[PDB]
Amino acid sequence: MKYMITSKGDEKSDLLRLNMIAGFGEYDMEYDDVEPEIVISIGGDGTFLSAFHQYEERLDEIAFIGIHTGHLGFYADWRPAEADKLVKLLAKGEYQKVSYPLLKTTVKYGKEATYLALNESTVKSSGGPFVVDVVINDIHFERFRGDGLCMSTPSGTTAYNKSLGGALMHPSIEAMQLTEMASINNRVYRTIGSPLVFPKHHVVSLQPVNDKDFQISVDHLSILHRDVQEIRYEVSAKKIHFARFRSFPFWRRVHDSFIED
Amino acid sequence: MKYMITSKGDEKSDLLRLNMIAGFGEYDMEYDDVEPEIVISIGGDGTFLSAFHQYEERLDEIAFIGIHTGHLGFYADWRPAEADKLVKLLAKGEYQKVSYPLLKTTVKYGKEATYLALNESTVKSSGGPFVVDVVINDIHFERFRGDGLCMSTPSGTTAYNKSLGGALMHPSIEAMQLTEMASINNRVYRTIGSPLVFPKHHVVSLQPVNDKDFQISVDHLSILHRDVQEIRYEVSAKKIHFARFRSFPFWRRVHDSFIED
Amino acid sequence: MKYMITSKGDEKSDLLRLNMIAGFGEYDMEYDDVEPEIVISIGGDGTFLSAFHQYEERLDEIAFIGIHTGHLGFYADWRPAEADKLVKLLAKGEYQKVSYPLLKTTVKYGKEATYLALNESTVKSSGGPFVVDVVINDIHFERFRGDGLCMSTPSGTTAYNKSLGGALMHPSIEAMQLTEMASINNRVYRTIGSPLVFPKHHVVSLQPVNDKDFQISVDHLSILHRDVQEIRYEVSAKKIHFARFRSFPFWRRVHDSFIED
Amino acid sequence: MKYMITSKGDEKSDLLRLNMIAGFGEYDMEYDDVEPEIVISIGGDGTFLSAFHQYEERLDEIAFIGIHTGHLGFYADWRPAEADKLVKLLAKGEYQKVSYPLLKTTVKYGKEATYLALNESTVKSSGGPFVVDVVINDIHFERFRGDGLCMSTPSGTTAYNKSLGGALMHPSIEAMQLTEMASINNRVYRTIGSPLVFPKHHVVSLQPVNDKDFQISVDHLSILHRDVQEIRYEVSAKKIHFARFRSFPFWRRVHDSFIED
Ligand SMILES: C#CCCCn1c(Br)nc2c(N)ncnc21
Ligand SMILES: C#CCCCn1c(Br)nc2c(N)ncnc21
Ligand SMILES: C#CCCCn1c(Br)nc2c(N)ncnc21
Ligand SMILES: C#CCCCn1c(Br)nc2c(N)ncnc21
Repeated sequence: MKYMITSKGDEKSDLLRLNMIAGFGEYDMEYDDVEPEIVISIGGDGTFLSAFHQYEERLDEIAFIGIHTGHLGFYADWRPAEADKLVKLLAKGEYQKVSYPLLKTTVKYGKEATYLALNESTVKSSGGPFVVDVVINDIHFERFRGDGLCMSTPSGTTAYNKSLGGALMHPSIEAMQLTEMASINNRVYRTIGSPLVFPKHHVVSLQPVNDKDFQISVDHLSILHRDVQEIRYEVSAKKIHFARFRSFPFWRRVHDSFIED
Repeated sequence: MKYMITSKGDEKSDLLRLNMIAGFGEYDMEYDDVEPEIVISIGGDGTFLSAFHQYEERLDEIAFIGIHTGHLGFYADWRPAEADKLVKLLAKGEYQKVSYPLLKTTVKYGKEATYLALNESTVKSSGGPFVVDVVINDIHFERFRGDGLCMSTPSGTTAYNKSLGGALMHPSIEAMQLTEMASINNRVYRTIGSPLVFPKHHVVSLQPVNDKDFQISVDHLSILHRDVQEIRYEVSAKKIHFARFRSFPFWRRVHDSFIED
Repeated sequence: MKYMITSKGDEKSDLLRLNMIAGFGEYDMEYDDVEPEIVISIGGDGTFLSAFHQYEERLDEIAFIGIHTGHLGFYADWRPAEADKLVKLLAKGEYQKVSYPLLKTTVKYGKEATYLALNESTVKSSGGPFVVDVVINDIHFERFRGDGLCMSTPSGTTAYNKSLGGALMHPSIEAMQLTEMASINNRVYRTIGSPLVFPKHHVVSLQPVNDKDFQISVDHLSILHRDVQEIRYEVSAKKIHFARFRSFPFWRRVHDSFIED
Repeated sequence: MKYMITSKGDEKSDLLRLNMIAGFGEYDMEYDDVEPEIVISIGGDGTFLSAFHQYEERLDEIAFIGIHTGHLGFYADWRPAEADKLVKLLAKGEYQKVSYPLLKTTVKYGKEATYLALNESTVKSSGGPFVVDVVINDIHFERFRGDGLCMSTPSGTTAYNKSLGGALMHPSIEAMQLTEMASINNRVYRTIGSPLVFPKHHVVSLQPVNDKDFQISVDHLSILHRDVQEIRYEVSAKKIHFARFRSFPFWRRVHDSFIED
């Protein structure tokens, strides 16, 4: 079928890409980076993230694969020494697919802008103090003062979510997790402190109190949005699909990355 | 139908219990504490927990209700001023039920003992050092040294789980969460640190390294088990069912208990 | 003697300032905001911080006093209802002085810039990743990857230091405390995680690895420094002196602000 | 002078001890374990702790030395390959001494019992709930509910203190640090959460609310004390003295143990 390969652009990744294309030429496989059904990422998790966002249009028509030419990654989880075996079973088709949930971020102005995130989306202030009211399913939950907030996908919990004390979540759980960044807690102000895990269809809304300008990140991308009226988080109806050629459990992936490998 | 009422045993709880029984006498309602289908708890969450464990036999035949005569609780979430309205709609039946997941704990010796937990189950050492190997779905994940571990139900995440830095989890998520107690982390030993959230059918197994005696707690109950070979945690196939007479969202319950009420 | 009064600029603070000046006119007291020996701050801790930095020149010639017209502050710790009693004992002189330590921050380029901080000084990246090597007393201690670092004075430990998990430190301890912001810890990278408390004469040096542009804050002030070669932290030889008219222990001040008042 | 050597009792430690005694026989050195002025510990930090408590009587008459036959320790910080060079410079005398602060723990009943701790002292409940009022310098600071509390010496901050989120403190700072274990924080109850660092002469007193039986630990030793009226912590007037034969900075010791070695 159709396929494309993105590369980190260093020496080993470009050469591994050319070898897989050459190997792909020995099968009923066509290179098309416009409407591929198999996107192969070569490099790191950042290379995978760029591949994911490049094709966020046709998510339900693509199965992704990540190859790590550096250290092990949670998305680029196949060693380069596995490329030739990868080439063959991709071309013979008839492989299993696994799907991970995604996080929808809606930004509303005084207009609307929506975004899809594979790792997480964060909100910080444009320089001054960051104060927002946190509204869960239309109920006002808390007034947050601090550096910012982070809403994470399940598979995103091993990234920035982990650095803020959030929990690690198996990606088969359709959920999103919200964590705090350096929150102020005293006798006047109060935050929950604990990370919060939300199921499907629960809507978390951030609403400004004074400053209406926020630095909003979605995975690697980060833009200052002006005159923001609301930020809305919820588990996405869309999922990312992976090609599954071997058993590599999420908890083993977590172990190899943090305990020992 | 059949029903029973348990009470904390102070003055207000006993008197509120006698008033509800008297109010119940005005309907087609029979007091039976052997095979009730409605268990009403009056007191605190601890009173509710005792009620839950008293009838862990016929869980799929009981709808629980908690009334708090003290501060608000996550299970005893109906004010005493609501007892008379509670009496009427319980007797007229035709109410909605909601179900929360439970945590199964299997203890194996050199024999087997299983337990059901509504909040959490914890493991500590019998005095000396606590060292266990943590095995997730037969894969060895880590060797834990510290004070102990805690596996929490979703609704249990607001209790002991919360005090250890775990995340708060909406009880509609069929999951369990494992947290660490004062873990040793150095150049020799390594723990994940982060709390871990497990879905249904994932089995977490604790296995001793040297000391085979552990203090194991299940909700309020705590017993020293001797010559333990394995502790096994997994989300239970059984659920606890609540009678639902009004909208009281879990996040509002969390807000009222920790932010302000 | 000479004195000046700074005000937050709202209605109550300006009026309380004019009342104290009028009360001061009944004594041997001269208003001079160029070479005062008593600086009175009216407003919040932020008002006090501006007063401190306005006169960082003649620190060993000034005794500061803070009055809070809002909530209680750690520097503005005298209620407005105490202004008239404040006026009298300030003019009669013969009061006790107490001194708190300060933090010296040296910035070196490819030139040198030094700063004094009453609360803390923080370092973040100019947008990209923040990576620095941490050098303690010329010994390379760690390579830090994360959002940033924070070095706090003793009295500064109740501010930003507290929000990052640092310890609260009695201001009679001549020390500085370094805390981490959302550090990445895996199998490749390693940080201490724990906050570190440094005594007098211990020099902590931050050195860039790739990006040489950092956003450096000193109390309220925050500037992007370009082509930074080194950031150097150490306990200052200068101290800030307070006028002491009553017993108000630091731990009571901490209690009133965080537990209950 | 007089000296003694304690050993962990395995094969290498006993043999290294006999070699040092034999090496000591070639100098003006006498083995006396009753009134030694040089106590040499061979094994781990636990071996050192037993040596410290064995001679807590004549602390101001002893210089301690620790040799690690296992991994590096914060007190047993000299490799076994250094024993013969150790023997010579110990016998030639004329070495430098360094001193670390200690923590005094006073227990009062309805009688008095005092203890000296090199690492830390902890308080937990005898089984039921642990509730104590925390009194700082006679001022009531907080009512603590949780698993327990831990007061740590400076050098003790790398042990249990570190596992609870406390800060690492250079041992030249005459201080003590108090940390919380799994504290309950809600709308009814309030703890500071943050670790607290206390200077010399600040007295921290724990006072029971209901249960008057506590499990109190002092370094390795742990005893259930009955009918406790008060627990009192303060920096000790006594210090432990080390023999200093080389530069081994505390921060390098911290680095080697937690970052890499
Ligand atoms: C090291 C480093 C920087 C972050 C790498 N990274 C990315 Br990108 N996505 C990640 C993920 N989902 N889980 C863990 N790590 C991730
Ligand atoms: C205050 C106090 C002691 C714990 C009360 N408690 C119990 Br019992 N179950 C609880 C729960 N599920 N969520 C929150 N709190 C809970
Ligand atoms: C509320 C709020 C914002 C921070 C106020 N604040 C300032 Br400014 N200095 C502070 C200090 N030293 N200790 C505690 N709080 C402080
Ligand atoms: C590994 C392990 C168990 C604790 C060892 N240990 C002891 Br004993 N005292 C210690 C200390 N002061 N700093 C760090 N570690 C210490």
